[PDB]
Amino acid sequence: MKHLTTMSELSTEEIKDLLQTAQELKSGKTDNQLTGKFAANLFFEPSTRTRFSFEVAEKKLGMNVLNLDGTSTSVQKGETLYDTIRTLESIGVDVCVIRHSEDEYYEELVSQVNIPILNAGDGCGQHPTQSLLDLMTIYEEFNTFKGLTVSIHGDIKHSRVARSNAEVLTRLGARVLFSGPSEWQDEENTFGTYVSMDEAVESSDVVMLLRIQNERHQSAVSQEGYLNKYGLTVERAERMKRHAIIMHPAPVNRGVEIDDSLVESEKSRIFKQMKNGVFIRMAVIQRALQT
Amino acid sequence: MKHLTTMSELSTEEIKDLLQTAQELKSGKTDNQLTGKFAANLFFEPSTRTRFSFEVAEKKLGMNVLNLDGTSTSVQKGETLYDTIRTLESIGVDVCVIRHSEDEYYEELVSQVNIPILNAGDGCGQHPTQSLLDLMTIYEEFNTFKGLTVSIHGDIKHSRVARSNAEVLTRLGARVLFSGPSEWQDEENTFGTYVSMDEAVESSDVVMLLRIQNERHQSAVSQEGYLNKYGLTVERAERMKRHAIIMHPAPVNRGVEIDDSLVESEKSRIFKQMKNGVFIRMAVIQRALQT
Amino acid sequence: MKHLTTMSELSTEEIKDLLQTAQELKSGKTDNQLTGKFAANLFFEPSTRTRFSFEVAEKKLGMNVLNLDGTSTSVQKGETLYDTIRTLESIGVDVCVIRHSEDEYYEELVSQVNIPILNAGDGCGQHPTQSLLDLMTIYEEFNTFKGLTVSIHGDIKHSRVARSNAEVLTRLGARVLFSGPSEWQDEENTFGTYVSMDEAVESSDVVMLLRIQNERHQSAVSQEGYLNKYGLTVERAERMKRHAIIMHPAPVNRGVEIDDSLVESEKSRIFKQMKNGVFIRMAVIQRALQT
Repeated sequence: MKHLTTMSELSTEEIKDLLQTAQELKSGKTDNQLTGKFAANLFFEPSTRTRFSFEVAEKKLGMNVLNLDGTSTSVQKGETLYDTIRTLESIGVDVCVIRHSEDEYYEELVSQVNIPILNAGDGCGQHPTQSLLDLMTIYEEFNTFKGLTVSIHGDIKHSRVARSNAEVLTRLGARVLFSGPSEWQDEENTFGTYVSMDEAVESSDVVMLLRIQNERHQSAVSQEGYLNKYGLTVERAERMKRHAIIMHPAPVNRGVEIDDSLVESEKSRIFKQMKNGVFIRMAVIQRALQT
Repeated sequence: MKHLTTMSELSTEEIKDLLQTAQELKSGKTDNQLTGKFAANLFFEPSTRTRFSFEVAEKKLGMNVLNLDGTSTSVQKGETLYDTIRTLESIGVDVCVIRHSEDEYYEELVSQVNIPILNAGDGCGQHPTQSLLDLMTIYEEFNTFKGLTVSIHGDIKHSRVARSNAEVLTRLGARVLFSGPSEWQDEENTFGTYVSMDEAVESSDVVMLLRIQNERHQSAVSQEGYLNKYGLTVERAERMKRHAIIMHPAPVNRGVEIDDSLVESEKSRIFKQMKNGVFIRMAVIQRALQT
Repeated sequence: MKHLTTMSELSTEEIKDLLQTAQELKSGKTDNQLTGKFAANLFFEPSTRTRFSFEVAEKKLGMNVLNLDGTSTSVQKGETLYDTIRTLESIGVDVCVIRHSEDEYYEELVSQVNIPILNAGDGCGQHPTQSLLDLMTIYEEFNTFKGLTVSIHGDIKHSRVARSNAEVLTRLGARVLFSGPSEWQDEENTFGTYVSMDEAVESSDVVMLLRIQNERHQSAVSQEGYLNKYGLTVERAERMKRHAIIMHPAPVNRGVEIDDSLVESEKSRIFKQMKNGVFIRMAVIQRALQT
């Protein structure tokens, strides 16, 4: 069954097929194979990009959509996630998109249900459709992953994005760098080399920024000086390679991880990422429901 | 007009016709007679099965759907329910599905409004689509209601399900039994015979469990020892008749009214009920909008 | 791309064109020009009827619909409104309908974004589609605005819709009267003559009632004696001219601004206004997306 839980479960060939399908859908390719099928979006945590790009994708595929907010009344408390899924199966749901607070809620659940589950974030674990759309954006820019340097910046240890991305990029032939407060690094990582932002900006083909959370940083790391100290300043961006790009999964904390003036600057692909996410999610749903 | 408020307002022939229509829909029958019509789902109290079951039903009928989720301060400006419905009529709504907190909210309403109202639960009063889907499940199993013994267990006094069900089952020719804490029984119910669970499991063709609320009373009756004391234990289930079934309107409080292992055991029809609910609700909507 | 922010930004010719388009759509004129396009309803603040009316309009135009409300979106993060809209643009939204608490949220936003924004209500209280549907209702009745006497009743000082209506009615050639507690009157107002309700009912072609808020009432006027003292009583309504009409934006506080028996009386157009709202909103959306 074609669940999508983690990037680790996709081969580099599967990944490349998904990017190619997404690119074709972006170019206007459409079919009616999924018309009238039902998708349920179960979001137990807040989301703007992922939730609504999934909805657009479902509707562009001609699907009927059920939306469940799990932190609300439309999901019984204590009443198991397994039962919720089985309930949805019973009423005719063909695929479920889930964002849940628990790391790896998927493992056990996925083996016991009978419709494909698409992980919309089990942070701080995995965010596979976010990795796919980042890869798609990088692939559109350079037409290969081999020999690229991609640097990822911020709280690496707690990032589902940074985690989905570093290992898969290296599997695809890229060199990965990390930067940020040393205390937010996992200095047991095999997939990236820790450097300073000032070094990373000059050697990277892709400068990937993470959101510096206001609501979670239980640290000795001030947001007020973050940009100057660690973030992508205008001066640092000016030292980027000619053909390099800036990426950020959003929402962007303007003036913290990045200078406000750079979010929509020439080298930025931040909003292009969001465009691509819809087509990636269409491809992933098609993979889930194909026979 | 073809409202659906209470099982009492349906003749036994109307009930059998609805079940048959639903069975035909379940089998794959379909038409486009309601395509593009508008349904409004007004759930002023929480719901998972009923609400999403109706939404699937509506969408399978080709209808556009307006959802009003929660007593959220959408229409909370003191507007009468009558004005809310007349408002929906004015904007083009063809049918309203309503779950409300007030018992018999529908009585005054149904003679006053101009579009059909489908009751999705009115306090602890009635829940007619639940009864209908229950009946459909029972009929599929036995191909008759005559001479069946159906036992219903839990807080009979405060149950909209037990109320819809007990009376209609006797009208259809079945015998009804009740079990549960004596404090939760109708002092004077004329439709059922109070017995112990241990007796009921051996004499029933249908064992119907209700949800035991940890909401409200774990004080009137403790939940920790409920299963052993009153509930469908594995030992009790092993004493059920060979052809008997276990039913439950859900959500299930696993380990309280029923042993966790029984929810999807061989005699359980709990998830089949949920399958059937969609087709019952399609049939009810078609009856509402017929001609 | 045509935004809708305030009535004062529309020319009288633009207003007349919108009313004319809406009248044509009300008559059944339809086309497929917007089928499949995406509308996003961002109701950061609650509303019963405006959101539902927009959603019916969108769906009657064949559009796909995304519903947001700030709660379960990454909006509740630090994400700016601009970023939210740009995000929606990127995932393929063609038009946004926004009800938002910030004073003139639109003014900054509309110079910045690349898709049309339709103001469904801002911090200041500007509500152009309400004004448009009121005008449409009036125009259907009399086929002109020129020389009409329109009276508006209640807390004029704190109703920005009353004040925008007065201003636009005056631009359209009508004469505007106000009545209500003298302390709720706007002395500065140059678009209205203050009179008693007892006078206004006899000289008005249109009697426009405002909801009297049990709410607010910092300095309270009593609600219990309000109808007799200031409101549209049966005896007052019976002195209206034969062709005159009663209007109210809803929800109606029955027994306060108006006698309960008058809401659906012969001269009342209250529910007709709500019918008209759908077609006005279809027309405004077609204006927004016309090529």
